[PDB]
Amino acid sequence: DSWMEEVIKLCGRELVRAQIAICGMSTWS
Amino acid sequence: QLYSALANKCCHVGCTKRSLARFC
Repeated sequence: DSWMEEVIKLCGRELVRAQIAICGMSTWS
Repeated sequence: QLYSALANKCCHVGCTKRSLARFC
């Protein structure tokens, strides 16, 4: 993971997984 | 919808993790 950038190619539930992960792991600036 | 736009975008070309970050 890298909150400065990251470009992913996900879909559906994986996309939501990435969302849940990204928005939950926002402890890092 | 905005989520559907993101959904299609990431599924086609991709999107930034920062982009899903602003959506959640």
